[PDB]
Amino acid sequence: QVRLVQSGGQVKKPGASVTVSCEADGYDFPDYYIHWVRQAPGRGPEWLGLIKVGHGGAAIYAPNLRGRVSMTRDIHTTTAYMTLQRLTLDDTATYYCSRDNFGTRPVPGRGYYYGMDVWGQGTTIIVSSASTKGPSVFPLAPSSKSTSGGTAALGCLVKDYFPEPVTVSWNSGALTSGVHTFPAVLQSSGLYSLSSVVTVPSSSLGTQTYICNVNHKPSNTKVDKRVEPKSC
Amino acid sequence: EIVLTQSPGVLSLSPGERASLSCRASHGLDTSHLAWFQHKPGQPPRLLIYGTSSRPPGIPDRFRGSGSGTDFTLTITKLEPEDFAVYYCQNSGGGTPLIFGPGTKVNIKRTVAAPSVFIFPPSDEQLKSGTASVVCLLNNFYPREAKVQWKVDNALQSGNSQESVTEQDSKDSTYSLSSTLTLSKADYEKHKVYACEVTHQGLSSPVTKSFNRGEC
Repeated sequence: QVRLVQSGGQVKKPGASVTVSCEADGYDFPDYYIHWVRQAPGRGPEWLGLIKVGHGGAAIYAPNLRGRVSMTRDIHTTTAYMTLQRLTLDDTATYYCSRDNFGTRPVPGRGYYYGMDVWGQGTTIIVSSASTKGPSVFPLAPSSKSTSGGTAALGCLVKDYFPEPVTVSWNSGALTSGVHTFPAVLQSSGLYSLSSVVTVPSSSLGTQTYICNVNHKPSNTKVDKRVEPKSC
Repeated sequence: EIVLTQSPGVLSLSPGERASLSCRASHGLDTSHLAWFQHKPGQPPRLLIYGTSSRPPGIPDRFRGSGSGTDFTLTITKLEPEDFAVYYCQNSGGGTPLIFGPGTKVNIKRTVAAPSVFIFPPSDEQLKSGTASVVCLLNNFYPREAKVQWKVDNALQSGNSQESVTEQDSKDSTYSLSSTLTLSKADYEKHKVYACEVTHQGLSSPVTKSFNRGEC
């Protein structure tokens, strides 16, 4: 039960500060340094800094966030922390802590090795001015412009909600074959949007009802939207 | 500042095949200071190799690390289904900042498949909102690389579309992609032809799907 347990995800306003905790369980806390790493949408992992746990507790920071980040540990509660101030939209990311010998102690059989071997579960920080809002669910109706011979495509546009996530199913879970629910995109407005589509036989459009079931827990919004062929 | 490069950018292989992943450094590294990580989307990174060639406890021995100086290799002797993931090398010490390489993604190989393309006009319901969304769907294609261009009355659109792509499908190893064009209702009503032009290597030439506003 060697583990690192992080605090829960948070939505923060631009300019605000946030503190993420990293509690160590199942090992001798002072024997390992702690790193902070983040990964933002569409980018690779970024090292942010480390805390010299067991060697005085000073922090070393990466240059990108230097001047507005603080990292500390508490030996008594075997917990490490990262505080990021003056938050910007670009700080939206998942933040991880990790433990590491970092060449400090003579681990028997391994030596003064370097390797981030245990990781926290991640903490998602969303930096946004947006208010919580449920989606507007629009039909993506099947038509001739969405028919491939014997196959038709239809869907739901799940637009203008905040924050993530929504969940989507079709026909209360009875329809799964051919369903693609896309990752959300962040619109220039600051609200998220996604589509969910399904391909079905064209011949089924007159006989089978298609309903997308959308749930947005953050805003207590539930939607069951019937998608029907274009009125001709 | 150390710079790490990783090749190939992507590998496309079948379960059971050998994978060889390259990591090169801009200056020589001590073998003690090169590590490898596995990452899957939304999950914490996982240490595979530290000190160039050592496995932490629990890592299967199909993962082998080798190399020295500026040239390092991660070998997977026989790919298991769980091994399709992104792999990062890392300069792991002893100075800072610690640098991750750009990553190599190992994807499931399959035959080239052209996308089925579908276009969706905005709903009348949405137009009541003052905004029109036009959606272009590229369905069940391989490989992932695809190009979408939007034209409105043959004017190429710029800055007003967004794309999303699924992960590789568990059953048929394909991808799907959506592109969404956002317009004011006023701009949508001022124009007639809405076209999504798709380029993909499974197509002999680009495919255009279009509709005319107002037609059934």
